[PDB]
Amino acid sequence: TGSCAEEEFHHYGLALDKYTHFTSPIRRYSDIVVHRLLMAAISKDKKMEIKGNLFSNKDLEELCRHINNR
RNA sequence: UUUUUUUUUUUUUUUUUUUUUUUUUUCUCCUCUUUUUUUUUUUU
Repeated sequence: TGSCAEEEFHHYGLALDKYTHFTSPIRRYSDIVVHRLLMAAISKDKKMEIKGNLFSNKDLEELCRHINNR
């Protein structure tokens, strides 16, 4: 995300401007990330706090390079 | 009518000890051919 510029956020091949998967938390790894984050969002938009951190910049970039490799 | 004598199975028992798997060679060695390397996408 905000580790890069807007121009690097698009999904030109499909004419979208943002595209990921969320339909497979089981056979992949970015999807469990997306699960944790979406559920953190539905649980945080109540004005409380989600104890226990989620990620950090370097962690996310090493995970995404690992997933590209795999 | 034929008496008397010529030994036998070596003696001994009431001595201390503080190590340790194995064990000892063999040299340098020409990998052949459409490629940059493909890549989104969706159904597990």
